[PDB]
Amino acid sequence: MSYPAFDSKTFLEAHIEKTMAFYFPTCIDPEGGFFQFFKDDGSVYDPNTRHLVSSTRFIFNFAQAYLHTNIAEYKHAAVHGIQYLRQRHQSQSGGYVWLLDGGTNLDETNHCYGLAFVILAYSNALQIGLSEAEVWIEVTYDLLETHFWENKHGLYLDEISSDWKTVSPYRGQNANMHMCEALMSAFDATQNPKYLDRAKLLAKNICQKQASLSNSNEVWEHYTNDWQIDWPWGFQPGHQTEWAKLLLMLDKRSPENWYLPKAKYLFDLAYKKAWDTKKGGLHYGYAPDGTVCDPDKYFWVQAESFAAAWLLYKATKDETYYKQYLTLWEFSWNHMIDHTFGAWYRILDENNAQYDNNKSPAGKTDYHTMGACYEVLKTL
Repeated sequence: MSYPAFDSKTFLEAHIEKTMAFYFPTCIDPEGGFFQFFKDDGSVYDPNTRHLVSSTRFIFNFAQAYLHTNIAEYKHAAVHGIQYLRQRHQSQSGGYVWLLDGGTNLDETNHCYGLAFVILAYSNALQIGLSEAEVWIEVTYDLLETHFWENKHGLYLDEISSDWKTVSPYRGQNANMHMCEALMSAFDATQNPKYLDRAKLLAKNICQKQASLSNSNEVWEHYTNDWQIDWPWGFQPGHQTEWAKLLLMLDKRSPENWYLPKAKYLFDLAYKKAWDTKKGGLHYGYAPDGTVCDPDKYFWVQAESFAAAWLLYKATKDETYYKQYLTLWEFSWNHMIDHTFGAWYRILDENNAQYDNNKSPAGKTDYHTMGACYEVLKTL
């Protein structure tokens, strides 16, 4: 054995701990919230600009770490995060500031994607004991119901302007994926079956209905306001495998006989199309053609895929998925993970070369990789 035991509790916990150590305590802004732009070495390289997605995802980080390690200062960092979320990001209209610099808002557009992560963050707040979050979740859900929920399609639209008056013609799978995920987190935290029912409806609508609109029956990213397919461009493997994971997670909460075959199908297809057989890892995107059309290697794709693989292996006992889990971890250990400073590199080229030394710009808190580890951990 020349690799770590990627399927061991010890390894997964060790890796999470080293990733946590890259961000803590550097990301803490004594002024409020978190710094969101980190160099490979840990340096903050932009202390002012903040994005709702990192503001919420860091809440996920510290909350999950507290739930697993029971280290008190992690609960403190999560609460610090919640405070920043509610006092700085949560504006007037109930909507959340998308992007901001100091006391100035840069972008006040309402993104459904953002709202999903706001719900995710409130779930985590609740599970670490902020009793009030149950209400916050409940509030945010209705903001979405009122403004984003599109009952005749069973999906959420993507964005509305800050005034709440101009709706974007754009429809996208992404907001619905993360929305589904968030609502599962909400169901676990609250047991309110409303949320689980919405998660399963989103799952059905994206993975069955919207998927059927494609040749390969894979989930396409971009849709018209009809929710017809609008021809980044191409299929995104990471979202196929991410969906596989979500389906299996739903299949353990509220079973459905198409979940496992669909997860199985999406993963097999995505992995086979996107795995770089010479240098390793999954490419970022391929055409409906199946031609790889963006060969860069992203962290979240590797991570969501090894979570999906692990779940698939537990579900089927097919040793294929175990082996693929090991391949994804091997590639990751050898190329994505900074063994000096901790946490994952964001992106490599074709040849597994870094593009630069920006470990985590806004958006990346290593929510994806720690989350993937956490869910494999539940199965152990």
